Amino acid sequence: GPLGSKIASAREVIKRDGVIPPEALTIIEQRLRSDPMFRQQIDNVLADAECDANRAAY
Amino acid sequence: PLGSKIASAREVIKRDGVIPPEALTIIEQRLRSDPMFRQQIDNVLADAECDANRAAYS
Repeated sequence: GPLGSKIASAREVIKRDGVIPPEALTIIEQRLRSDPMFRQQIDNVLADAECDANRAAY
Repeated sequence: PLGSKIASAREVIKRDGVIPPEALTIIEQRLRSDPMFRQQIDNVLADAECDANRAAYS
């Protein structure tokens, strides 16, 4: 339906431009609250970044 | 510094399940650099699209 079509187009922005538009962000945030595995996944992505950054000089 | 900014954003995600702008930056860089994470994000959206297109009356 029309809402599914809008989600499909948001998927294309991610696929073609590597940008997460607002509607996609909110879906991803809902997923953080409804999927313990994905919640862990996202924490892992950020943890990878943090651990490297914490021990950096600059 | 980048480390403690990331750490604070991880806590926001854990507590509230919303993604601060500074964490979104990191997430976008990850999906631009990591084919599997890019597809994992698409899978989240694909499920939302599929659900939005559920059988329904009009």
